[PDB]
Amino acid sequence: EDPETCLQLNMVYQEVIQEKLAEANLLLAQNREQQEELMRDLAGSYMGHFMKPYFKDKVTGVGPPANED
Amino acid sequence: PGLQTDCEALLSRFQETDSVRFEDFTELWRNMKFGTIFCGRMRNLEKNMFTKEALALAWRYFLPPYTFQIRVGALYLLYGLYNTQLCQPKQKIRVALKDWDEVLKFQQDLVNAQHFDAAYIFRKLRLDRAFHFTAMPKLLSYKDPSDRVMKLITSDVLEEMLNVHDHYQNMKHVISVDKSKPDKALSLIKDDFFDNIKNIVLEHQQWHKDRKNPS
Amino acid sequence: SGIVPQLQNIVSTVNLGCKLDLKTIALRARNAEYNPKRFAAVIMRIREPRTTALIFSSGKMVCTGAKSEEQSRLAARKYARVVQKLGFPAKFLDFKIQNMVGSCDVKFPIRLEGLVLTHQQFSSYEPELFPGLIYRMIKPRIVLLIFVSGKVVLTGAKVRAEIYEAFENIYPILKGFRK
Amino acid sequence: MLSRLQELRKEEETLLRLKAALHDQLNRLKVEELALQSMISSRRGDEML
Amino acid sequence: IASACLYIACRQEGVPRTFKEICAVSRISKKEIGRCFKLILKALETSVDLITTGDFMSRFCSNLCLPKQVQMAATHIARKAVELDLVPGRSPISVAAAAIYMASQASAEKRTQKEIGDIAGVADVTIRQSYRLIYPRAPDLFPTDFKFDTPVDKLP
Repeated sequence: EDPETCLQLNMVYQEVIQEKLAEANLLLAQNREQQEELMRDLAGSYMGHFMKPYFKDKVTGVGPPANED
Repeated sequence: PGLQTDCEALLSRFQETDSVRFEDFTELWRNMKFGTIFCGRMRNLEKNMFTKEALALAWRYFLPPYTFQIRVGALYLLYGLYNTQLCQPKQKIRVALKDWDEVLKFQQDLVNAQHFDAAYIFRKLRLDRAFHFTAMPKLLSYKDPSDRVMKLITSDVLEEMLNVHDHYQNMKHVISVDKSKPDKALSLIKDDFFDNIKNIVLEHQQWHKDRKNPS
Repeated sequence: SGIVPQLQNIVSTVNLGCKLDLKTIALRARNAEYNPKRFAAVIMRIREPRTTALIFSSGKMVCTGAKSEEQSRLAARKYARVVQKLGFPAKFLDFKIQNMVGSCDVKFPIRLEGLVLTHQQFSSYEPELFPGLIYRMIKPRIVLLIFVSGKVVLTGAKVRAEIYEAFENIYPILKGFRK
Repeated sequence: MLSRLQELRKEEETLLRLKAALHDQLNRLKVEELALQSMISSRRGDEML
Repeated sequence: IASACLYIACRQEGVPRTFKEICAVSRISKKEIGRCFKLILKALETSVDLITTGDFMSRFCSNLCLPKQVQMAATHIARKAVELDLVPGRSPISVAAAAIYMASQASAEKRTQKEIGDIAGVADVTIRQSYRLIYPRAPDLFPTDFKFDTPVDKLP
């Protein structure tokens, strides 16, 4: 009778499908966050590196000078 | 040392009944004599260590991404294991903060679904103060999962989609100034959306079955 | 495109015009190195232009590491003055820029296999020897190291315009082979 | 731990396929809406005379 | 010059070898072999087709005791990996070694990184580097109809 009804039905359909798309995109974001967690698991890494010289250089490997105490 | 196998077997035998009632779990407990899992000579140290391991495994199975049936079965498993302990200071189930939301919403769904048995079991566990509300599931030093496809697409979603589609076809049929044919400016609608999603889901489940089927 | 290569190194040569005793320069210079058992030149380094000069007994000096022609010339003049203060009759004759090495990034991965397939007569791609494609441009005598990461290094040019025109010539080919 | 990795990546491919289908649906819906705007403008142009 | 000519001929006839497989035979190092290869290609004004990862599959898997099924599986894995750009700019030999390693680990006959490195002349570090890039995409690279005793779903 008048395409205005076509407009109303059409953007309500677009709204529902856009809600579905947003939910799917949130699921994809969660999955990619999980994947990032997994790669950092692959790139993750001990207690021994601290024991006596907790602070130590990564170029010389010597800790801070002894305290006056 | 084989405890995980016993837990998996009990959960499988509970799920194969396709039931949520605690009566089935009690019958399985009595038949399997699972209450005797703690029976056996073992001093207090290793006894409480084994109890801790059992409770941790049961709680892990109680949390996602397991199915609802497996989660409720693990809930009954936690109830039975905690209530039947040989340790005088009964070991407590370690509950993390990040998992509290999931457990609370699971309990809300259980009570909503009229599954009063599991809800009452969880309420009894909470009232008895069987939970150590820790920061993380385990101390830090140094299956039947659930898929996202069912959350995305299921019977009701596709039923609503096809209802919307057929209503759309009807209003297209009535919109055109002439009843003989619709306007040539609106003919781009795809009829393969349902077919496409059906193809995707059937391919996914085909892959799943040929995966869980051994070579 | 709007991107242009940025010069990374400029190799130039000059004739001091008098024979030198490399031992004296090594013993009296501030940052000179002289190892006759390893090389036959005195290696001097300076900070303001950040360049390295190899001085030879024949009086020919080679300055490298400069990032601009003016910087290279200033560094060469500085080295000439340094040698002059050491009691040598050193002058500044026949200053010539011998090589211009620049680098750039087209900012998109490149398919080297297709490029070598369609440019067999110019490119030489040997993953076993070098992970980068070596394109021997013919219009200007320049050599381009092109990598899958998009980085392009142009070398062998005597003038900056040569490098610019070589990059302009190579950019369309890389764009056509945009991975 | 590759079991959950493969499960998650396969779910990822399936849901990218669903997003591709839904994005094609959305693009065709927007094209249809542009056609709607055009033809309603043309039709309404017949009564401001 | 003789070593460079032999390498050129092997590459041309369609059964290319690696520079390390000619150095192990010749009395010179790989550097001179490559230099003479480039010099000969420049002087002769001829060219050689670029090596593909499938050219070193048959010889690498024949030197190893892997069955033909594992050989085909590794060839398909490597071809799909190079098609999917999972190994951008890496030497085909390292990709072949990684594919052979994953195919052997997934198949009944298992091989460690050391043996594959010795056979293909690739350092185990390079094998690991080329294996981690294709590690997450292990299953889709395998042939659809592939039998095994150790699941492809779990691997080191």
